[PDB]
Amino acid sequence: SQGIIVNNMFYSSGQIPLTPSGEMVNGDIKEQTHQVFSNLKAVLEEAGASFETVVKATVFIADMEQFAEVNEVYGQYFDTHKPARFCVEVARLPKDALVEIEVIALVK
Amino acid sequence: TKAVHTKHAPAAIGPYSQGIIVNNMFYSSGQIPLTPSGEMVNGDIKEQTHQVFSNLKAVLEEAGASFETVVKATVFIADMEQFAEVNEVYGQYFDTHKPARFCVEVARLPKDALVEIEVIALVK
Amino acid sequence: VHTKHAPAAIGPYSQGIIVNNMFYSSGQIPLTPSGEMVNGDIKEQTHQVFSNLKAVLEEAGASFETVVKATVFIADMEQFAEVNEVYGQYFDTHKPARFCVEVARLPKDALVEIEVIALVK
Amino acid sequence: SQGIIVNNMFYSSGQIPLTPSGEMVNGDIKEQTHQVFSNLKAVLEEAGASFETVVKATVFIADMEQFAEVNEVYGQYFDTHKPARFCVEVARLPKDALVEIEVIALVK
Ligand SMILES: [Cl-]
Ligand SMILES: [Cl-]
Ligand SMILES: [Cl-]
Ligand SMILES: [Cl-]
Ligand SMILES: [Cl-]
Ligand SMILES: [Cl-]
Ligand SMILES: [Cl-]
Ligand SMILES: [Cl-]
Ligand SMILES: [Cl-]
Ligand SMILES: [Cl-]
Ligand SMILES: [Mg+2]
Ligand SMILES: [Mg+2]
Ligand SMILES: [Mg+2]
Ligand SMILES: [Zn+2]
Ligand SMILES: [Zn+2]
Ligand SMILES: [Zn+2]
Repeated sequence: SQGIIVNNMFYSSGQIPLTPSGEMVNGDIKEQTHQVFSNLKAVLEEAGASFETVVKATVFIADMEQFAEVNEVYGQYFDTHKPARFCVEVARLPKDALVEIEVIALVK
Repeated sequence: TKAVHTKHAPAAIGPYSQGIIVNNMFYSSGQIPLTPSGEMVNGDIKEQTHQVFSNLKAVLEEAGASFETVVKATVFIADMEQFAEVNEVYGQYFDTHKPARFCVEVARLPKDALVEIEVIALVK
Repeated sequence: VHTKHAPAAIGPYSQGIIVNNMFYSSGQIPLTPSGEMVNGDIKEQTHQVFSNLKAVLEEAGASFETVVKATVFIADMEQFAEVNEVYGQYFDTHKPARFCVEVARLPKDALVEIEVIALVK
Repeated sequence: SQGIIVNNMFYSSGQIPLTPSGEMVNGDIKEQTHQVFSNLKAVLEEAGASFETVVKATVFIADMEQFAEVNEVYGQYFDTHKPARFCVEVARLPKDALVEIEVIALVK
């Protein structure tokens, strides 16, 4: 699975910049972040949630200096409701991933 | 053009408003935009953020830490749309060093306060 | 069953915030109705904290059963076990999905402080 | 490979109940938890840290009812030293994994 639902709340696993072919997406951190968001969109919908019901997002990043660029993409998908809480953490990510995002969302 | 913000003098450090040191790590209390005379600093969210950073610097130094040793910052904010402005000030104190973790939360803050920040830092 | 404590009268700035469907409490401390800190061991303080939590949850249209996260602040991590004995009396059949404990500088005479996140029904 | 070191802090990846041969340990959540701690010990050691310099632990489990049993074991390795921050949270773990722990420790 791609997460767990407990007590009306979906706790996703981390979504990475993976395309449906199994390759890491081509391009810069923005391109990767867009793919992370396509992957989140699908797991959120599957769970009965959406970008508008995310209460917390956690951004795992290879380099904290790249956060401004991730955040530009983040704001396009969370353009109706910015999550009330977010965290950003430097982490060791899978090979060629520059960004990974997990979310906590209310299930309607 | 080079841009500087004039550094604010810090609030007086109270005995329960500083923080605690455990196992070489300093865990600050949340610092709010109070000036040396105990009132909220004048001005917008950026001015309030500058005051918070001044107050942080004071408590970090008292604890034997500094901005360079901050490994986590949590920003408590009245309104998430004001994050961009807070982060503009954040980047002036955490310029050459960015803490490895940071979090932002919408929160209920004391009257007139638009921002509060707490830090975790390594005691050298 | 422990004697219920009388909740403090909590001011507008100490009763937290609702953002969309979620209530985010401020940290509740062992304050009594008379404005003084509980005089008693950490378990009595924790019971006080829980009655203050009960009051702020109910005013927000939430309850202990809708708490999805709790964070306990304590001066000494050695005291966690006793706080947790009390925690389990209020969070008995329902256990919040996330739970943290942190060492912190607390207000004068407070041995424990608790914040919660809860769904507004 | 596993985790990362930033500014004197080691941030481990989540350690699961796998033996050195890659097999999921036999037995209850307590036995699994002991294996997670052997695994944690190895990665802390590699990073130049120890249980004594762990400043935060996060425990992942499938159901929060499992916590008291995990914590009995946690208290054996974190006895005279108790990490200053401790979180527990529900998550989707790997097939057959009942428990997963990640730590943050000071690198002396
Ligand atoms: Cl873009
Ligand atoms: Cl400065
Ligand atoms: Cl850092
Ligand atoms: Cl400025
Ligand atoms: Cl953290
Ligand atoms: Cl829950
Ligand atoms: Cl009791
Ligand atoms: Cl060890
Ligand atoms: Cl510690
Ligand atoms: Cl055992
Ligand atoms: Mg939209
Ligand atoms: Mg908090
Ligand atoms: Mg984590
Ligand atoms: Zn694209
Ligand atoms: Zn100023
Ligand atoms: Zn009592």
